[PDB]
Amino acid sequence: ARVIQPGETPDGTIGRLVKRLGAPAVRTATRQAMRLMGNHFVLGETIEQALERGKPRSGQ
Amino acid sequence: MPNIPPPFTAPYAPDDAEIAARLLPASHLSPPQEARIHRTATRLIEAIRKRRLGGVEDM
Repeated sequence: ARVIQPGETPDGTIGRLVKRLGAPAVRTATRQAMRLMGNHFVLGETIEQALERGKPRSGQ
Repeated sequence: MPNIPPPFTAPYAPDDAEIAARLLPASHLSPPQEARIHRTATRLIEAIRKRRLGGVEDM
């Protein structure tokens, strides 16, 4: 948990995005990225985690 | 109590440049005035770009 001081120059890939689209649109875009990553990729810190996450219901 | 103004009759299509010669200098604002405007306006546009259903332009 950091503490973000106001008036920070928007830099970086995200800061440049924020300057261009505005912070609210970046949040919205990030939320969309979250549904894409969650729905279309089967990922984990290790292969075991990915595989467990990608499993079907049962006897299926 | 003042006089009822005469029927309106301003020149229909005066020269743009002469108008601009008046409006351009008068439009000047101090740095702090512009700073408030910039901030308010950025906040308005951020809200606009939040994205609600939409409007005709969106369609």
